[PDB]
Amino acid sequence: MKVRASVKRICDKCKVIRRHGRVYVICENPKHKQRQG
Amino acid sequence: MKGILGVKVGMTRIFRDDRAVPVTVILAGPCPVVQRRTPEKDGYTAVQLGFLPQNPKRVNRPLKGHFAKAGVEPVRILREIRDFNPEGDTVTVEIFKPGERVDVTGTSKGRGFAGVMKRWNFAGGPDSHGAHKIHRHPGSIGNRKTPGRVYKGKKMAGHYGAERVTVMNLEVVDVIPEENLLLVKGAVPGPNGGLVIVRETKKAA
Amino acid sequence: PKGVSVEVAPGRVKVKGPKGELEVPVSPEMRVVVEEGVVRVERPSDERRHKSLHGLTRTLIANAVKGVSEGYSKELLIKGIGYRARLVGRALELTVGFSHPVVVEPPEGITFEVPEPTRVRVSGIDKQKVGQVAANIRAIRKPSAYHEKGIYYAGEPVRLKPGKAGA
Amino acid sequence: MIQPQTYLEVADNTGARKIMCIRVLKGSNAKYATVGDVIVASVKEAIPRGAVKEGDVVKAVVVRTKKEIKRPDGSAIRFDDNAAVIINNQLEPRGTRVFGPVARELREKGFMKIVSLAPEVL
RNA sequence: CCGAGCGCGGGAACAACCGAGACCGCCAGCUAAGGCCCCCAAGUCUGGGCUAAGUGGUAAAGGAUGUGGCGCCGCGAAGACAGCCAGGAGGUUGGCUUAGAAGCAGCCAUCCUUUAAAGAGUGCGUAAUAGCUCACUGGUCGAGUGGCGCCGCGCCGAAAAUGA
RNA sequence: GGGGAGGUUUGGCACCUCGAUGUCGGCUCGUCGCAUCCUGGGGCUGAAGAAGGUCCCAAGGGUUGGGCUGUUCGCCCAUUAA
RNA sequence: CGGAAGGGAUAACCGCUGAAAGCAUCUAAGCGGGAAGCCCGCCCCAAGAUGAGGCCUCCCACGGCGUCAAGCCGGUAAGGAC
Repeated sequence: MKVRASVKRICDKCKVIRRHGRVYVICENPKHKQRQG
Repeated sequence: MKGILGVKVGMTRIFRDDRAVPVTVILAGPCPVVQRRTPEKDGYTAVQLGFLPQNPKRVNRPLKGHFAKAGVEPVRILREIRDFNPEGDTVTVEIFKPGERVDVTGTSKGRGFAGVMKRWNFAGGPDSHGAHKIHRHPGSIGNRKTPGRVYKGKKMAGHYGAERVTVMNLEVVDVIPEENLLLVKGAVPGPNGGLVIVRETKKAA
Repeated sequence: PKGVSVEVAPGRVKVKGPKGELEVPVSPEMRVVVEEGVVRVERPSDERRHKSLHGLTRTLIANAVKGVSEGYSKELLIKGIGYRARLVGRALELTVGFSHPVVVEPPEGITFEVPEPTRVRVSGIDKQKVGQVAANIRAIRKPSAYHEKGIYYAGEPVRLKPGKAGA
Repeated sequence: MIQPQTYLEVADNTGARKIMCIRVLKGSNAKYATVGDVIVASVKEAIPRGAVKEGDVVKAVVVRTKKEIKRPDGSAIRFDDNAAVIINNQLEPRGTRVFGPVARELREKGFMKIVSLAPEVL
């Protein structure tokens, strides 16, 4: 579900990071990949 | 790296293997080495090559007869090849062995006034239907009020003809030492005695 | 730290040891220097970027030392089938699903080793070149995917249903 | 030299005798056609007693140019018209009886079943 | 206010956004708007914090272990947090429905027990069991730790047609 | 249910233009914007390989003829990397 | 006959060592890779690039006033224009 102005966590694999710019959303299943666009 | 001077002779479709091939012969001719060039004392990578000798009276002046080795002045000048530097000897033909592609810079037939349909390629107009006013013309140019300017670098009507251009990749077929004729593929502009030279091609990798 | 030969230089701490000679470009912003058995590591205050560079400094330099302390364990294994891997000549020659053989030549800071062409090991000294080049091996081939074939340093395969899913 | 109107002929047994090229089934904006291109021609006339009928869109293998195609071996060859056969929507011609010669043009396309039937080669 | 002040100084350039009724001269100093890095006149002034994007060059609903400062609550040198060994139980497979529904699809739903400690069970897992699990708890261990409410600045949310 | 963006469409304003601004669509000549059709790429999969669904980056180039369409929305065949 | 090929940095993105916080983390210090895209490489223009740059060589005082200041004045050189 990449890219959207809001970004959130469902499970405890999901987390937030800063790098080279905007917000980034991760998880173990990378099916939970996002960005703040 | 490599190169040689030349004049265009022929173009025929000789039968190599069993094939009709466009063959331009290039009389590279006696091209003596003269003024050698280096970055420090001059600027860049170059040597000077004199296409063919035929000027005693009608030329005068320093003569690269002073240069170090005489050799007099050619029928038409010696030239500084981009990327080239030999030993001290006359380059002609046998430096190019059978089976190599080379770049080839030509100076070619001028034309003068040239139209668009044979400069670019537009659609002229109706040879009937609409106005017979327009017949052969490019039509529109730029936009209305905005932008409004005919754009800089635009494709318009004027001159097309004698241009200095290097062509890329053509096999060297054969070579003749006794009279000095290099035999290659089929193109070369200029007159059937116009001006053209070989460089070393920039092939694969 | 017995067989160490210490030295502290500007933004880069020079160290020598039994395996190789190296340094880690840290930072001349806190002060460290040769002493006792080890070296004193002190930051001049309690900033946050500080402490970042505190654990950083400590590690960094310790990682320089881990190489000289015989830390040449650079591990590789290849779980698959037709995944031959040879120590021919001096370097890597291996097929992992591809038809064209994969060749890899070793830079300075490493030595080579191939026991049985189904698992491979490099023996070198730089935690940077360790993971950069080794993950470059995991880049020589992408792992698992649905079942299990490819290169894993020592990683693991997770299954994603093959007998259906895509319909 | 064929285009989406170039009336062309056949030399087969099957049915049709005349069609009209639609496309060239290649580089779609090429349209020009010599001995080798592929016209999806629309059928125009056939024999009132048999299979394959007037006005069905068909794919088609091309032969016989009227401006000689430039041969590799030095030469140049052409026939007395502009014509050939159909290809069907599962490859090959729906034909079986050639009338007159062909060229090795077709041979260079690698379709032999046509060429074995070919009486004279050029 | 302009019109009647597109007279003057600012606003880069813009009658009415601000300053000021011009009678004329002045190589006289004051001074309003705004200004001192410059063209352009004026402090690379003096000083203590804040910001890390070029925010300032100009956007939001909403979203965030970006940073400083205030403040609330407990675990904790009886030893916390965090990483480790260890149980992580039994009636219970709770009831029920249901092809079966075992903490776990679900709805109704609160008992206690061997205790240091286990929740009618947190997510995962099976066809439903089995199973990884975590809460619980003891240690190992060594000095802090995790959550909430608050005030500033930055971050994203942010894609157009000539060249900026 | 919220809010925003962009100014291709149809409307609102009537403010330059009624002391002549001459029009759809078609030909002609282009140039641009990327919220991107195709080719590049990458992560995701309710992605076996073959193919597809989604978002993001990415213009350097490319994008057919035709019959009834006069024609605003055509339709279809034949293609095509589109 | 050719686009490419190759390099350099980089995006979306894939990773290393790495703490702040004894766990994590591609990022906070640094490193790897990464597009037909950016620049070069590749072909054209090109010294009014008022920067007129660089190079081979040719010729050569006063030959006559301006007593200083800058020039002027004709036959010439090397050459050139018709």
